[PDB]
Amino acid sequence: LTTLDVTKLTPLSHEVISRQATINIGTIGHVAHGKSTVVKAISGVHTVRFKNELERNITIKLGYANAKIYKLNFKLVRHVSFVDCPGHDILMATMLNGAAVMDAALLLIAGNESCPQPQTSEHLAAIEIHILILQNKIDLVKESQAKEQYEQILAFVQGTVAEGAPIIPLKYNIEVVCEYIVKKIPVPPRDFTSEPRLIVIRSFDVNKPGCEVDDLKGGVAGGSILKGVLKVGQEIEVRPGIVSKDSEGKLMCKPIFSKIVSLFAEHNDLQYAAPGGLIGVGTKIDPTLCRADRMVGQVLGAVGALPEIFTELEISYFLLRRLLGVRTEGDKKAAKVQKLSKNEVLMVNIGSLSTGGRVSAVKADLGKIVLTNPVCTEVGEKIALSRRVEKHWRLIGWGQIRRGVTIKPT
Amino acid sequence: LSCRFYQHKFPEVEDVVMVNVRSIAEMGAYVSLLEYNNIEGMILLSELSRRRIRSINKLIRIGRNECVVVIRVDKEKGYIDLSKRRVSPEEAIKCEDKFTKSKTVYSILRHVAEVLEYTKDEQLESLFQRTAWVFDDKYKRPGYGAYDAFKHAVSDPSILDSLDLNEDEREVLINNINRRLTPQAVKIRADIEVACYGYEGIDAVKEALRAGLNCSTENMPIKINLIAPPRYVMTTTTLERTEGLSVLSQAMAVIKEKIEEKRGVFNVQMEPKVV
Repeated sequence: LTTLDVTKLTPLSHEVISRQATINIGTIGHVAHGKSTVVKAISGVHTVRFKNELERNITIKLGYANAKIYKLNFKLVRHVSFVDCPGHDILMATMLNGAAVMDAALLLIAGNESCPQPQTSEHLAAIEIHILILQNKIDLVKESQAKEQYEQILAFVQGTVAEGAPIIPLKYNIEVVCEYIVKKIPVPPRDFTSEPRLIVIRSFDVNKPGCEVDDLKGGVAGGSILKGVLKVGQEIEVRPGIVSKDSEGKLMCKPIFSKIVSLFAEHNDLQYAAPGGLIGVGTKIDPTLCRADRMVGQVLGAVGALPEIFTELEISYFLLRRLLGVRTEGDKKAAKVQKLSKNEVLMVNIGSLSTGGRVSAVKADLGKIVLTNPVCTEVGEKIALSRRVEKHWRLIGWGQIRRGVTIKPT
Repeated sequence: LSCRFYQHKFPEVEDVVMVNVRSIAEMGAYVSLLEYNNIEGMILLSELSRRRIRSINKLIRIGRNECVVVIRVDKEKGYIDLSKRRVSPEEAIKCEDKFTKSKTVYSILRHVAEVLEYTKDEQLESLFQRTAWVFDDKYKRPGYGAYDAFKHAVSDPSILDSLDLNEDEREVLINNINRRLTPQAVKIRADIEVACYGYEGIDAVKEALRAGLNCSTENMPIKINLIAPPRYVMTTTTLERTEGLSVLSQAMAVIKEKIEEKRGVFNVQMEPKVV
């Protein structure tokens, strides 16, 4: 059983006290829903099944996969989480907006061909930044395997300018790769002493239909802790809160304060919480206020974090000319990032929080975009800008937050 | 098989009585007195209505029951004459209630006779003379007395046991009365969305729900279920729907007061209603 407690002063990244989730690792590759088999064989099939509802944005939500690497009746050396979502553009936008995203990179590249998909994956990995490639072409000819290894070595030599120094080759090879990763997994610096800060990526309410008179447990939001350490029983605050425009004028965004009743991981998480995982905080919030995925796009703070609610923000427009790492064979203006036209709707993804906005005005220096919903992230965070080419939102450029119009409702 | 509901044979004058029309003649309309073992009766054409009426068929409607007063009785010749002009709507209402209660009593007695398999009509007449008409004579109020006694027997079986018919016959009568004079079934449902998007949201919601449910007395347990996230259904399966509606209204008022006190949200999705 777990050996957790409620006694800790300076948390350690490699401490065995928690043994639940230490570092969030990403798995980026062109597997195209083929990395699921590798992830399952690494950790488990359905180890995380505690709350499911009608999926809201399956293709625009990152999914974690905890994995406790145990070796030596054995001992767990480390317990990390694997993150892999469909669409490398969203992951790259999330990564290039600060830090604490895919601390360890695993590339489950195919060892059969060297098509443009591996090149795009390598370009995305380079733009996001330690990476570890892998050859998934099992059950093939030994000479063909050697030829594919030589081709992958050539590609790695080409990519060594940015990141091209990996080494890899029915789960024996998978176990060897896991052991090598555990050996080479650098410890990342995470601040456990700062004020609590989390981003909610999935809101839930486990109260099934026809509940009891008083047995009404509600307010179990889910997300990832950005900075600090969260303890059960603390008074958490929702930075976004309830935003209502019924005042026949400027919208009023009143935050919500609730005592953190419990904190649960895929397993039974301790009272204290460690950053780098998709943990859920259940508080004294009304289930109506947080319906199925209703409270998404919110920031949970302890003492009212510095992130202030904003309505319109001025960004420093800076986009890429062509498509980063992507170039169609026809190239019939498809892989050509057009100029930032006015009245164009696009999302800015700060960390894991993605908000929508239209470019009301911009002249070569700073676009004043009025956000879709009020947001509270930071005052100078590097905000990315992504636009949908065709049914797939992709990064268009970067910018910096300078000023804007803020609101503070009580 | 069938007999007169009351021991009395010829109804007195100025007594509103149920009839069933059968045919039309020149002198008037032929009827059967349904509750007096279907004795023949007459309604004079000159008494059908206060207005000027030329055709008897304008209001006869052979095969349709009616409420007619009795204007003249002649026991010697077996002639009874009835009327429709004299009867008031209130008199018709009370006579209809009398007829319904007498029909219920006769259904109970006929079921008892069928259970006893009394193929003799004399046995059934004696059953009427002994079982039900005893309370009619005791109460000195025909019609209502039998139904009131049967209701009391369904409540307290002392009245049924006091009859001197038999032992097995008494058990059959008690079973028939229970199956017939005890049709209690009610379930009052209501919907209200009680939720407080404040500091102690779930806590305040649970406290308000408990306070509201505390008003549910015995034999009326108000059970609250979470049909939806923000809405809750309160169900009270109890008899006396007239009092049940008041109880549900009081509980709703208490819940609304509790929700408003803690600065929350309370909406009345639907008023209490039967299921």
